[PDB]
Amino acid sequence: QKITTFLMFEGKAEEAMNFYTSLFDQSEIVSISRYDENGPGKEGTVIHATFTLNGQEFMCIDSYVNHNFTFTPAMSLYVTCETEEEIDTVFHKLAQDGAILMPLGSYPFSKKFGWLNDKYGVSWQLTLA
Amino acid sequence: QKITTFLMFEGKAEEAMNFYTSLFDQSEIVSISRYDENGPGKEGTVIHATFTLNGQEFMCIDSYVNHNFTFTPAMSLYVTCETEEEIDTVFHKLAQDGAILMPLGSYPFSKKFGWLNDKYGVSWQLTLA
Repeated sequence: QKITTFLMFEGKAEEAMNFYTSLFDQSEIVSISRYDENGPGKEGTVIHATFTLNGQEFMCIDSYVNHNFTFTPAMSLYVTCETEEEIDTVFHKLAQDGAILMPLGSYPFSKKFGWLNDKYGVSWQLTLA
Repeated sequence: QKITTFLMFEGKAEEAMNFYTSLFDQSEIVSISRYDENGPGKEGTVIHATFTLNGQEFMCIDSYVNHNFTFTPAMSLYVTCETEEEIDTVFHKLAQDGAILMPLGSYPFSKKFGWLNDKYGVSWQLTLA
């Protein structure tokens, strides 16, 4: 994999990864290293982790620096789902304590599409193929 | 491809795509549709486009709405390069009218690594494998 999408959290990487890998088939945590007692990040937070979503590798970290930005909808994860059941289930899960940008439903451009930010602020688009 | 990384620009999608697909082997524009005279986006801007970077599909659009956000470093594109020549060349190209976050060089964690935002604001990390 030459280009890997890389998510920078500020304390929630591990929780987020555990959540994401539960949503899709063939998704697992590959590797994870966590800060010990002497930092520079807070103890137990992610130094670096690699995980797959449906076989595709993603990376994340917990930043040891607080930044003045976070995730925006300008770079989003576009998910193509095989079935109505899958899109309904994944959307509802990702929507929990999230923010809806376009509610899941029918649009001129799509039989079934939605757009949200999840509870971590990560932007997801979901469509039925 | 179940999960596709999706970039939302405000007028520069096509230029950006042409730029990105020039930087890596086996990268091309797959499909592109552009707004005609009656919008809702400005004429000639991208309705939707799909392109590959080293075989991996990416999507982009030119948003027909101006947003109060853009790209941030919270979601970045992590590139693993095979050779010093490749990393030197791609970094220098992406740095043009960009912003350096970590200059390209040696670090405790890597023989050769850098982190920047390109001229469009898209955040890229580059490392030598």
